[PDB]
Amino acid sequence: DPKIVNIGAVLSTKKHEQIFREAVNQANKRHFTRKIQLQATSVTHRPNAIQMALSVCEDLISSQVYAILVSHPPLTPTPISYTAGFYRIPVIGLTTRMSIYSDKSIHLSFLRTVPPYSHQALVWFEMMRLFNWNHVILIVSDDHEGRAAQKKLETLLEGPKADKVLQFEPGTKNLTALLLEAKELEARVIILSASEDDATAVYKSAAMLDMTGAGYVWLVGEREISGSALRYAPDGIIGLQLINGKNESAHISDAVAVVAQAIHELFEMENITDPPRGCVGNTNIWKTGPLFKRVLMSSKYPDGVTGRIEFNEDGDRKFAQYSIMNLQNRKLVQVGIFNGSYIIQNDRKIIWPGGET
Amino acid sequence: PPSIGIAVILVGTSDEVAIKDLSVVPRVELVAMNETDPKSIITRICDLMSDRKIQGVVFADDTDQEAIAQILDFISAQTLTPILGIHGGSSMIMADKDESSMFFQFGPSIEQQASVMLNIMEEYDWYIFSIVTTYFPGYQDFVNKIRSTIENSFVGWELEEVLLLDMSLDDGDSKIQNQLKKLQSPIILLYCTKEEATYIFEVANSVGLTGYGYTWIVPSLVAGDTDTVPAEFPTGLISVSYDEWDYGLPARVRDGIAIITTAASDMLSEHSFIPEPKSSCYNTHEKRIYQSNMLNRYLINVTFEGRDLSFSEDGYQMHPKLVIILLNKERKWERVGKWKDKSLQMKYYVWPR
Ligand SMILES: *[C@@H]1O[C@H](CO)[C@@H](O[C@@H]2O[C@H](CO)[C@@H](O[C@@H]3O[C@H](CO[C@H]4O[C@H](CO)[C@@H](O)[C@H](O)[C@@H]4O)[C@@H](O)[C@H](O[C@H]4O[C@H](CO)[C@@H](O)[C@H](O)[C@@H]4O)[C@@H]3O)[C@H](O)[C@H]2NC(C)=O)[C@H](O)[C@H]1NC(C)=O
Ligand SMILES: C[C@@H]([C@H](O)c1ccc(O)cc1)N1CCC(Cc2ccccc2)CC1
Ligand SMILES: *[C@@H]1O[C@H](CO)[C@@H](O)[C@H](O)[C@H]1NC(C)=O
Ligand SMILES: *[C@@H]1O[C@H](CO)[C@@H](O)[C@H](O)[C@H]1NC(C)=O
Ligand SMILES: *[C@@H]1O[C@H](CO)[C@@H](O)[C@H](O)[C@H]1NC(C)=O
Ligand code: NA
Repeated sequence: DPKIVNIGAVLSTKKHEQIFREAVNQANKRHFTRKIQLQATSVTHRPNAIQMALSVCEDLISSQVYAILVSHPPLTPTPISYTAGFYRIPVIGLTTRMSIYSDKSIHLSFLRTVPPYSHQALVWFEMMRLFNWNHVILIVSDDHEGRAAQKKLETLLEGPKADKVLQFEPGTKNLTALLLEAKELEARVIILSASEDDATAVYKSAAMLDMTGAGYVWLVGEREISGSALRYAPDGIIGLQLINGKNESAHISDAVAVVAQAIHELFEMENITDPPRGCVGNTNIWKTGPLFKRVLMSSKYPDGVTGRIEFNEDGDRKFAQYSIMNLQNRKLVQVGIFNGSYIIQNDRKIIWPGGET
Repeated sequence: PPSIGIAVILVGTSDEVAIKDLSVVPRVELVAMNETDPKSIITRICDLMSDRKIQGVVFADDTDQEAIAQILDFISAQTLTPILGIHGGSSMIMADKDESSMFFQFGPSIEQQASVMLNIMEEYDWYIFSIVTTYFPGYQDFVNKIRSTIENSFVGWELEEVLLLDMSLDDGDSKIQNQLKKLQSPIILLYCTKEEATYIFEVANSVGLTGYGYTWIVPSLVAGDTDTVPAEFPTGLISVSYDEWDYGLPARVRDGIAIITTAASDMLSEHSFIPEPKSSCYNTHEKRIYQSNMLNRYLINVTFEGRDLSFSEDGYQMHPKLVIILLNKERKWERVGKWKDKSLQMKYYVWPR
């Protein structure tokens, strides 16, 4: 008889719950499970945060889960991160790209198989070296996300340089005063970090100040080429799309494989204690929680469905892959891929705002 | 006059009889609670909210569990219910409370405590020091207040080292020990939780940084309950405690009831309404375009019996009376100073061994 080790999950639907149950079954099939054997425990998202936090306790911590997988529903991973964090039970974010989850003070035992939006700076930087854009203008929203992209790009630049950084208040509709400042500058490569609705305001203002045409380059992320941001986006823009970023099925598959490997590596060590059985009356942390975090943080899974899985110093996915998207005749056209470390251009030619610079 | 339901939640042993001593009037209900885990706190407050029309919560506990503050802030923000952390882990400073929070604490800010610490140092001419923090929220606020104070001063301050220790991982690689070994300063300011400090001190002792010639200054949350002294705490440890002595629990509960009532009276007097207390935690998602933080403008500015009970926008007490405490040779916390209206008054001119 082996020792049954539970793995938790907060997933979108019953289909995804079934995918998780199958991934744990496959983990039991491929691993040596005479000593320890995994068991899938899962739920879907609750209507509100208080209800979600209570479900984590009643449905998952009651089953002594060693880790909890979390996707975005069809309402964020925060009440799960907080509840599991109380006990130092690791949480694996499957689809959240908000940089806030990279903050160790707030998200104490949190890792993710998807990178934060701020990590798109890694692609922009490689794009800058490739096309020899040594002088750029960075336009960011004055929110956490905008500042996260700015700090990440600055870290890489400190070769190519950011001539100026311009911040705007999220929700501002008239950005003509901000863009007039950028127009005065010698640099004609503009990098944007804004949400879907804030990018729309930038594009509209930019077009009116005739900055969306020949001579200019617009280098943007995923959020700024989604929903409404695309309706008013200038032709010629270069944006990014995280390959499999929204595939919950692929991320369950990869997160389960990583966790399965880490559990087995953990049980190669001594004095491994079980997590608490439920929340009621338990106010101490899981003594093995921090060791389990360290084992996960340093796990490498090279043959993942979403690529090479490794985590950084904040437990954010490393070696993520992106589609380099280009808006040609109001259509998003894939012009290349960022394979995890390198830019690969395909045979589809880039069309810059107007023609070719 | 109209009646507002106020729940007073008492965790642990307390004298309910001693505790039991405007446009609106309070209908107070003393509630006993045995457990302080997330489920227990969420469940207790949510059950009370459905049984009575609860306008606000007065929370007091006997623990050293700073997580209680965080659990309470979350409840306060999700339900849009004023909650006051008046004692215990509930009053342990919560940095960066939710935007939607109506959570307020009886205690000093990280920035005020950091200020008091430097006032102690200036008294005994302790200008050469180092800082140690974990990732516990407020660490950035602590280091920043110290730095800005020191930057804008014609005093010979010398910050030698700033260490950031990652308590979310195991110490099998002895990273903390290797980090702590870098300390050379005669004075160390430590910002972390009480459970974190027990570990840090155990390690700092192994490296020999806890003896004579090494003075550790710590905030209120590290000392916590002065009757619970972890064995690993070094003798001669200095802390900035909030006056559990003179500002006793029955006074705090009374003051907490006054803040919720005065605020309610003030909002009713100015807008001819007060927010209808939510009968559910389970409906918060659908019923939130009908809920506001509006009562906060009032809760933050309550004066009662000529005592300015006002709070900061960040949810901490504006003018607390702080006590400077020293862990003596008999392993008991001894009173060695007082912090008034921005004035420090110490017991000793010559700091003793
Ligand atoms: C993302 O894209 C990058 C760029 O292509 C890929 O990185 C390369 O991957 C290949 C394949 O593993 C590596 O190729 C191997 O290179 C060895 C020599 O490398 C040196 O020289 C190159 C060129 O200057 C440098 O880039 C590199 O830094 C080294 O200094 C060869 O000896 C290898 O040949 C041997 O092995 C192959 C199989 O791997 C056999 O077929 C051969 O017969 C032979 O025995 C081989 O060619 C290459 O080094 C990597 N380049 C870089 C820059 O790291 C990533 O793999 C790709 N990532 C993903 C996720 O797909
Ligand atoms: C992550 C830590 C805390 O921020 C911290 C502690 C020590 C550090 O070194 C760094 C950070 N918290 C997260 C919230 C937990 C309480 C909780 C539970 C359920 C719902 C809401 C809130 C209590 C633990
Ligand atoms: C999502 O991922 C799974 C791999 O686990 C794959 O079978 C499926 O086809 C992918 N779907 C899309 C839309 O790429
Ligand atoms: C709490 O513990 C005491 C122990 O004497 C008990 O009387 C009380 O009923 C317990 N609380 C609850 C909610 O049952
Ligand atoms: C606080 O309270 C008094 C009550 O008389 C009020 O008049 C005053 O304007 C308030 N202060 C601020 C700054 O809101
Ligand atoms: Na993390």
